[PDB]
Amino acid sequence: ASGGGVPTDEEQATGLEREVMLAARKGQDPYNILAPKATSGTKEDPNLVPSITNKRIVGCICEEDNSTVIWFWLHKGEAQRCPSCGTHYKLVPHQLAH
Amino acid sequence: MAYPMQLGFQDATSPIMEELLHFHDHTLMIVFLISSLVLYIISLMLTTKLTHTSTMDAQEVETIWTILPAIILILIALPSLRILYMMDEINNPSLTVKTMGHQWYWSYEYTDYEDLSFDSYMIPTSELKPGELRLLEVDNRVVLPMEMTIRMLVSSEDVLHSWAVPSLGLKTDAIPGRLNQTTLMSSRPGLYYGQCSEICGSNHSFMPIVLELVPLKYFEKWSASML
Amino acid sequence: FENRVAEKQKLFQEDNGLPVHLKGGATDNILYRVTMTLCLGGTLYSLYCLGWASFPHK
Amino acid sequence: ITAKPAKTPTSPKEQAIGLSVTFLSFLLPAGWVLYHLDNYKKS
Amino acid sequence: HQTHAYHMVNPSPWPLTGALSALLMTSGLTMWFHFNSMTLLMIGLTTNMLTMYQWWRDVIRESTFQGHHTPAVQKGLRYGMILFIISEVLFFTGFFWAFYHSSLAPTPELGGCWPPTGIHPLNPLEVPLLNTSVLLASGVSITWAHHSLMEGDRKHMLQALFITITLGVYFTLLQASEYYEAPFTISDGVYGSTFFVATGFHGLHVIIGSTFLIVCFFRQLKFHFTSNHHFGFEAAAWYWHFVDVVWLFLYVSIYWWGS
Amino acid sequence: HYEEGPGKNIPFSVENKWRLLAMMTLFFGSGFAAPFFIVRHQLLKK
Amino acid sequence: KIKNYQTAPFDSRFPNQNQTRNCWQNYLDFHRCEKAMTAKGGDVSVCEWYRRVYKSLCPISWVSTWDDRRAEGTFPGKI
Amino acid sequence: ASAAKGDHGGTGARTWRFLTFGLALPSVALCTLNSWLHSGHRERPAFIPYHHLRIRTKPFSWGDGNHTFFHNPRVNPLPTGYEK
Amino acid sequence: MFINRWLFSTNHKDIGTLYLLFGAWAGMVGTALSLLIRAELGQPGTLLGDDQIYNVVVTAHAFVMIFFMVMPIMIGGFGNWLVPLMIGAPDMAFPRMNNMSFWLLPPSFLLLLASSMVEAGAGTGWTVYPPLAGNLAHAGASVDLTIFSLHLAGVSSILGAINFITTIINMKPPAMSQYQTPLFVWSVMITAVLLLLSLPVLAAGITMLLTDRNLNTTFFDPAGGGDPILYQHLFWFFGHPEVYILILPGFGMISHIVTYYSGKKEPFGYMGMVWAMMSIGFLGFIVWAHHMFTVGMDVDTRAYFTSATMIIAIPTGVKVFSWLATLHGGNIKWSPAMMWALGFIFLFTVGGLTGIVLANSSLDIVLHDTYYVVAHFHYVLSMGAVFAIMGGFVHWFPLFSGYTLNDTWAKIHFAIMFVGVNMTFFPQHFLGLSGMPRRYSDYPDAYTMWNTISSMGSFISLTAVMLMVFIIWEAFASKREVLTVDLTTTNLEWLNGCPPPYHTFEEPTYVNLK
Ligand SMILES: CCCCCCCCCCCCCCCCCC(=O)OCC(COC(=O)CCCCCCCCCCCCCCCCC)OC(=O)CCCCCCCCCCCCCCCCC
Ligand code: HEA
Ligand code: HEA
Ligand SMILES: CCCCC/C=C\C/C=C/C/C=C/C/C=C\CCCC(=O)O[C@H](COC(=O)CCCCCCCCCCCCCCCCC)COP(=O)(O)OCCN
Ligand SMILES: CCCCC/C=C/C/C=C/CCCCCCCC(=O)O[C@H](COC(=O)CCCCCCCCCCCCCCC)COP(=O)(O)OCC[N+](C)(C)C
Ligand SMILES: CCCCCC/C=C\CCCCCCCCCC(=O)O[C@H](COC(=O)CCCCCCCCCCCCCCC)COP(=O)(O)OC[C@@H](O)CO
Ligand SMILES: CCCCCC/C=C\CCCCCCCCCC(=O)O[C@H](COC(=O)CCCCCCCCCCCCCCC)COP(=O)(O)OC[C@@H](O)CO
Ligand SMILES: CCCCCC/C=C\CCCCCCCCCC(=O)O[C@H](COC(=O)CCCCCCCCCCCCCCC)COP(=O)(O)OC[C@@H](O)CO
Ligand SMILES: CCCCCCCCCCO[C@H]1O[C@H](CO)[C@@H](O[C@H]2O[C@H](CO)[C@@H](O)[C@H](O)[C@@H]2O)[C@H](O)[C@H]1O
Ligand SMILES: CCCCCCCCCCO[C@H]1O[C@H](CO)[C@@H](O[C@H]2O[C@H](CO)[C@@H](O)[C@H](O)[C@@H]2O)[C@H](O)[C@H]1O
Ligand SMILES: CCCCCCCCCCO[C@H]1O[C@H](CO)[C@@H](O[C@H]2O[C@H](CO)[C@@H](O)[C@H](O)[C@@H]2O)[C@H](O)[C@H]1O
Ligand SMILES: CCCCCCCCCCO[C@H]1O[C@H](CO)[C@@H](O[C@H]2O[C@H](CO)[C@@H](O)[C@H](O)[C@@H]2O)[C@H](O)[C@H]1O
Ligand SMILES: C[C@H](CCC(=O)O)[C@H]1CC[C@H]2[C@@H]3[C@H](O)C[C@@H]4C[C@H](O)CC[C@]4(C)[C@H]3C[C@H](O)[C@]12C
Ligand SMILES: C[C@H](CCC(=O)O)[C@H]1CC[C@H]2[C@@H]3[C@H](O)C[C@@H]4C[C@H](O)CC[C@]4(C)[C@H]3C[C@H](O)[C@]12C
Ligand code: CUA
Ligand SMILES: [Cu+2]
Ligand SMILES: [Mg+2]
Ligand code: NA
Ligand SMILES: [O-]
Ligand SMILES: [Zn+2]
Repeated sequence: ASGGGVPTDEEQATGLEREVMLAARKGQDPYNILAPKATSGTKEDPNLVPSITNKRIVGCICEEDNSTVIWFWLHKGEAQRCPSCGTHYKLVPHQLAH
Repeated sequence: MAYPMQLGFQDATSPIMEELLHFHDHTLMIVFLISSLVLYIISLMLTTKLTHTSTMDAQEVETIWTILPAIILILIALPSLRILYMMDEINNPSLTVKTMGHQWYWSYEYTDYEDLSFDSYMIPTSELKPGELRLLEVDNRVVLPMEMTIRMLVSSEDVLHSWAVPSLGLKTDAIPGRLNQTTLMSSRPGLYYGQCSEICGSNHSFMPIVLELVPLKYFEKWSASML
Repeated sequence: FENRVAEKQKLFQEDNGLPVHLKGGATDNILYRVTMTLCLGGTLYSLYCLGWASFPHK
Repeated sequence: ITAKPAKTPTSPKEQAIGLSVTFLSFLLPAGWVLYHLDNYKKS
Repeated sequence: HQTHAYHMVNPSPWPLTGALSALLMTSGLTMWFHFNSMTLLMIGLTTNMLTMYQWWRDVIRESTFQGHHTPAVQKGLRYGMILFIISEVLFFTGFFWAFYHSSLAPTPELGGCWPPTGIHPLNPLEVPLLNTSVLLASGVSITWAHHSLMEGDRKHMLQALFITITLGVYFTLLQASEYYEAPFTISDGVYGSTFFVATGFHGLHVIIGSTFLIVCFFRQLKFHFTSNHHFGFEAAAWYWHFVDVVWLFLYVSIYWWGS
Repeated sequence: HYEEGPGKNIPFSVENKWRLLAMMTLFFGSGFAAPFFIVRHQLLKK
Repeated sequence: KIKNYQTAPFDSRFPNQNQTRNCWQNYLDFHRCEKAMTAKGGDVSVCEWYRRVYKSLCPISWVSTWDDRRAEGTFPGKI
Repeated sequence: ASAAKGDHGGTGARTWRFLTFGLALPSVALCTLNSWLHSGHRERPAFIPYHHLRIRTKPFSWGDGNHTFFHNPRVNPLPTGYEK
Repeated sequence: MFINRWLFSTNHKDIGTLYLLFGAWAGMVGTALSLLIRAELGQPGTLLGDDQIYNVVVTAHAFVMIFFMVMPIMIGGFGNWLVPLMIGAPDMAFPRMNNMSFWLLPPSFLLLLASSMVEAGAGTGWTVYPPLAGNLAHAGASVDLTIFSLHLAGVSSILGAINFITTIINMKPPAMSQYQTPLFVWSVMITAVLLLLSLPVLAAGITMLLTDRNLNTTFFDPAGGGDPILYQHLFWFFGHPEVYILILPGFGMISHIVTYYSGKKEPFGYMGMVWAMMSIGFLGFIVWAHHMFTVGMDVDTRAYFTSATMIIAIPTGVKVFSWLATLHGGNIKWSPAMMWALGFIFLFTVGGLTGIVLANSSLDIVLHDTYYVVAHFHYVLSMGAVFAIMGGFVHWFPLFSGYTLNDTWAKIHFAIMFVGVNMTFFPQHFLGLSGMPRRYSDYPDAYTMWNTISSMGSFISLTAVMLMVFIIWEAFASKREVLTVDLTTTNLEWLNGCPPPYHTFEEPTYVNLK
């Protein structure tokens, strides 16, 4: 037998390391470790951008392998289109209190 | 030696050094070109109002930009490597002088036949005879017979020096415990000057070389007059 | 021995706004201030050394 | 690059000072070492 | 509030105390070499150990207690420790080079031959063989420890780690006896020079090595490490294997082919 | 939290431009003065 | 051969600008060839060739120093 | 290789323990048997004042400054010969 | 707070600022040392005294401009400022370690300044070659203090490289591949691998020199079987890689500036510029013996190094021809910083060829240890690496500060500096052809005119350096606040306002996988 005596992450993980381990298991990425998956990016089906504030900077790789990310500020409001390819993006405020 | 306002190389006293001048002349033809094509094309791009800020395609122009310079570079190397192997070559030398570098003078050994050895210091500005070249003149010259293949072995009994005679196309480092071989061929007689080409301390500036080339028969006497 | 990793965790997450290197109480400060004394102390010394070694002697 | 106006505009006269002071801060001490050079050697 | 998974580090005094520790240690050695005094050097050395202690204390505080080492932070720690081992590698390379320059072309001054005239090399089948055996054992022992830890056998991980460190201590004592018995010194030109400086720097790397495992052994005592988050023991293992392969290269290069 | 914005993110003060000129005078000037006073001291020994 | 000796020829064994071993090997080849020729009751004037070479290429001080060490018993090369 | 045993895909911590106690430490015992015999004060070398050994370009920063750090009077001559 | 903000920092920006300040101060000392040099050569005869005191000044000039000016600004200043903002990272992998890399640099300098005030200083050259650098010619603490400067200065660099590489590799947006990071970002990553791999071998070499001076080793002493040349190899094994370190980030900035001020949305041939520097990096490691062509090494070797040294021209060409294509159909905005970049492109290409000359073992026979060499590497360093620095500095000064400079003044600065370095160095081509050696306080009568002229140039370059201290003041004096910046859509650094907040990317950028 082992005896054990080695604690496990489930038991001894605390702080942010825990919050990631617990969030990951429920299928959520609150701390932005995975890359979001893209939509059609039309006005009807825009790219939803979860934020903790009234703006967040989006980067747009307009086509695969493109050397240049298009960056701009995204605001609460109507959807916004990339000034390169006209792909649509929409801000989705929430929070992380309790 | 070097004269006022001089732009380019000392005049070739040995054929190797000649070979360099013409090779150097080749390499500068191309330098003068690439520098003008780059200065020209720069000005071309800046002297139009017409514009094109949308994405541009590489592959096909980046081909010219590599295959040309690779040819331009074989063209330079092909002769550079000829002249480098030409400096080695199975030559047949008739005289073997060893030079030693000291803080801060040069000693000479001609030891083929006899045990002839002597030092070679600089003439202090205060003691030059009117006509004598400041920082260049030595009390005892390196008399060598002209128009013959000579083997010079270089080493130092202290710090690093460099044994250096521009006009003949010679420079070899003095490395303590190391006997470095070069070969010396004057096409002409006369006086042929050089300086220490490694930083050796307080008087690096002030430890020059002067060859005196003369006939074989004016040499053998000079040899015998020094023992 | 027995696991006391959970006590030391609560001590270090406590919102007292002490930076990590003082969050252990009393000792950390005595180790901090003792450390900084010798560094700035031996720095001053080492200048005087440089300073002495610059001039000729005897 | 668009900027505001200056909050504390540095008039010519003020510029002329800063230029005067800055040139002297380099020039003056260098001068005093280079002028007393002869004196340092007689030792 | 942050929504990235990285570490924002509190303002630390220790970079300053370390930097200062260096000015003390280097003006200190200079003060020992030239004015033949160790005042400054002991001041430097002490500040350094106090800086090293406190710094890595806070790293554990930050990881074990505050849980700041998220899967990201911990994957930057690997990239870090590995680029470090590269830098140690290129340093040791510099010494092998010094060796291979001097043995492969001996000078008139030595006899024109390797080994030099007057040098009585150690037999590589004697204590050096026994040194080589101890280390390779301790890569069998630490690899046990890792598997014990991963399987959650606290006990067999302490036994495995204890065997590793005791071998390390046993390598060190063996090595310091072999320095003493050596019929040649660091002064015995370029044989002694290569031999001491290179087998020497390696030796301090084993003491660094055993120090870092002893930390691991006390930290495991206090239950710091899980089945799955034990980077401080990975860093130590890798470093230990590096310290072993370097030895192997020394043994084959300096002891055997240069005997 | 530390001060944000223009003239706040430096370890000197730009609040008054004539103290600032004195500060840049020393900083840059000291550094340029240094080699000269160092060459002096090397000649002033022997 | 030695009647027309000017200086040392090219040695196909030493083709490179570094000739430290040339001076070295021809000095061994004398002092071994000489220990050889006085330990069998022969003529030393066979060993002359290597004496000339080693002197044509070897610096004075280097011979100076190896001589003082053959005498002092501190010459590291086997003879 | 000059080595042959046979894969034991059976458990981790157990196999590397097997290997530790079975192979690794036995090596260190054999290797010790083989040194605790072959290691013994072998005859010390006759002194020759060879100029490429016992370098002193600058005194050491300790002792009388003519003794190395792990200097052993029995086997380690000085520049001027052995110590009594 | 102040002690917590500036002494104790873990802010990638606040640390960049510390370096820009250190490297600015270093430059002041570097300049003085360079003026002294040309005081001594500006007329025949002797001014200070013998080659000794002269070469302590020459040597010091080299270590300060290289180790305390160009690497500290370029890598630690612009690295620590721009790198994290170009990849939307909140700071550096190892921010505590980042600060020790800074504070290790005052010490490092002070051991250098100590060396020049102890005994007769270490006039050895920046190569520090035994046996001159050894304990018989340079007996004393000087050369030991110089070896210790470099130890600390190499620990700063190697720790700082571990930080960048771990930052650029690990801390991008997940969606972002390496192939969508800016050129600067790439330049710094590559420049950190060169540091990481070369500085350890530099350290190893200067360690054997300490133990030859102090512990009676004979690594470089023929008395104990050693070889002075061994040292030349280990040092130059570092020393070629050291110079592609000093230009690579200049490539970076130059790719940035020429792009932003041509109004283009990316530079021409992105992946071309990636292949180029990864090549220049790689071939920069296999060329070190081109510094040793008069040491007396086998002909077959000398011809490899000739040929290998020249291959570097192809990938460097690609970069010259790219920048030039990045201008092609640009909307050229004639800023100071464009002027700095343009000058780079032509005076780098001058210096770059003058070193293809040097590649030929043949010529280097005659050109070795002449001013021709000094001329080559003052066109690539004084008229490249410093042009990148002034270019960048001019373009990004408002991001760090939040204020504008006076653009007229800043072209007046460019104007005078151009005339000064070209008059300083263009004559040094002629001197070394006429065979004037390096590292001489005094010269044969013949060489006077060019040496007069060369030094006049060095007095124009001083007016430049003094003007730039008064131009930095004006801007802070005046406090004109940046309002709006162009081309932000392709230049993420400018997106958080001039200057950006203590904490940037507190909430990371959104980049999605298509
Ligand atoms: C203010 C700074 C000072 C400038 C110096 C000017 C000099 C003025 C003095 C009197 C001047 C008389 C001659 C003018 C030519 C001067 C330089 C030249 O071409 O000299 C040729 C050679 C040396 O060759 C010789 O062997 C000289 C032979 C000359 C024969 C011509 C006929 C006789 C007239 C010349 C008298 C000497 C003849 C006797 C000698 C016979 C053989 C030696 O020099 C070299 O190798 C120099 C290496 C530099 C390479 C850099 C690449 C180019 C950068 C810029 C390119 C684009 C332009 C934009 C340009 C913009 C960027 C700069
Ligand atoms: C930033 C600094 C820097 C840079 C970028 C360079 C770039 C180069 N250097 Fe130089 N160098 C130094 C700094 C630098 N160097 C220093 C400090 C020393 C001396 C150390 C000392 O001794 O004190 C030195 C010394 C030095 C020597 C030794 C000389 C001697 O001691 O006698 C040699 C020999 O090969 C050399 C070669 C090169 C080459 C081939 C390049 C290449 O990288 C240049 C390539 C670029 C171009 C050629 C222009 C762009 C290309 C094109 C436009 C393509 C078309 C070209 C052709 C068809 C040929 N350098
Ligand atoms: C980066 C390296 C660098 C730089 C910039 C310089 C700049 C200059 N150098 Fe130097 N030099 C060397 C590195 C450098 N040099 C090296 C490595 C050697 C060989 C050393 C040896 O032989 O051992 C050498 C040798 C050397 C010699 C030969 C010594 C000899 O053989 O006797 C001479 C002679 O005139 C000389 C002159 C100058 C001059 C006039 C400048 C001027 O062009 C400089 C003008 C002033 C500046 C360019 C100041 C810039 C300051 C800033 C940009 C800071 C501001 C920034 C901020 C506020 C952010 N140099
Ligand atoms: C079992 C191994 C024991 C480990 C060593 C323990 C204590 C002292 C050494 C500390 C570790 C550092 C080693 C590096 C320096 C030199 C190699 C030392 C190897 C050694 O220990 O050398 C001994 C001599 O030591 C001597 O001189 C005295 C040596 C003391 C001088 C200190 C060295 C100072 C220089 C350090 C340079 C710092 C470089 C760091 C670079 C940082 C990264 C770039 C050898 O014994 P010996 O009597 O000559 O001959 C045997 C005769 N029976
Ligand atoms: C060593 C020195 C050697 C120098 C090298 C010289 C190169 C020779 C090239 C010459 C051709 C000039 C091309 C550059 C001008 C821009 C061309 C352009 O604007 O072309 C567009 C490029 O955009 C697209 O497709 C996208 C693809 C872009 C393709 C065009 C750009 C290629 C060239 C750019 C490189 C400039 C470098 C110059 C400075 C070094 C394409 O538009 P269309 O298909 O509708 O055109 C149709 C026009 N017809 C009917 C008259 C043919
Ligand atoms: C021969 C030796 C003598 C020296 C030669 C002169 C040197 C240089 C002086 C350059 C004069 C200014 C240059 C013209 C434009 C740039 C700077 C300027 O004049 O300052 C403007 C102030 O405006 C305004 O007139 C508002 C009022 C303030 C005016 C500012 C300038 C007045 C003083 C200039 C003269 C200085 C004298 C120096 C003598 C040592 C602001 O800049 P803008 O023009 O709005 O645009 C810049 C953009 O970045 C902003 O979006
Ligand atoms: C003259 C003086 C010579 C030197 C004498 C001795 C010096 C040093 C002793 C050896 C070094 C020991 C370092 C121990 C650091 C302990 C902290 C630690 O190990 O920290 C770990 C991170 O690793 C990390 O930063 C990585 C830590 C890596 C440390 C690097 C060690 C090598 C550096 C030594 C310096 C070499 C100098 C060169 C020699 C000439 C923390 O993460 P975990 O452990 O996974 O925690 C997770 C769980 O707790 C909860 O789930
Ligand atoms: C003779 C005298 C000459 C002078 C020599 C002495 C010089 C310096 C001595 C001071 C060094 C001791 C102080 C401890 C430093 C530990 C740094 C460290 O270990 O840093 C870690 C990362 O480095 C990693 O793993 C990867 C990197 C680990 C390297 C460990 C430190 C190296 C120090 C020696 C460098 C020698 C160079 C070797 C090559 C020649 C952690 O990064 P931090 O930002 O700290 O925190 C981030 C938090 O997320 C952690 O929870
Ligand atoms: C608060 C933190 C900062 C603390 C700084 C204050 C320390 C002041 C200490 C005074 O210095 C002493 O240092 C050495 C003590 O060992 C002596 O060296 C001596 O050591 C050798 C013997 O070990 C002798 O041979 C030499 O003569 C040499 O002078 C030295 O005489 C003595 O002045
Ligand atoms: C290369 C870097 C710098 C180059 C350009 C420097 C030009 C120097 C600027 C003036 O600096 C000097 O000016 C005076 C000389 O003109 C010196 O006065 C000296 O001479 C006066 C009279 O000759 C005395 O009365 C003074 O006290 C003093 O001794 C003064 O002390 C010194 O600062
Ligand atoms: C040169 C120095 C001498 C020491 C050498 C150190 C070699 C490095 C080995 C690291 O361990 C890895 O490889 C083992 C061997 O392939 C695996 O063992 C075991 O792991 C499996 C499951 O964990 C078991 O099923 C198997 O029996 C297997 O032996 C183990 O998993 C894996 O971590
Ligand atoms: C990179 C890391 C740097 C590592 C630094 C290592 C420091 C080394 C310690 C120096 O040791 C000293 O110890 C004693 C002073 O405390 C003295 O010993 C004396 O006592 C010995 C007895 O052990 C005798 O052999 C001699 O008489 C000797 O002088 C002597 O001054 C010196 O040996
Ligand atoms: C395949 C690779 C990367 C492009 C991409 O994957 O996006 C590209 C980019 C840079 C290219 C190289 C450079 O453009 C330089 C050379 C250009 C020549 O026309 C072909 C070979 C040449 C050596 C190129 C080979 C290949 O086409 C490279 C290496
Ligand atoms: C203290 C602890 C018992 C309590 C626990 O399991 O935490 C035990 C577990 C394993 C033990 C160690 C291991 O058994 C390995 C060593 C065995 C030696 O015979 C005694 C010391 C030795 C170093 C032990 C010390 C101590 O008794 C340890 C560390
Ligand atoms: Cu002898 Cu320079
Ligand atoms: Cu190079
Ligand atoms: Mg040289
Ligand atoms: Na002069
Ligand atoms: O170079
Ligand atoms: Zn888009």
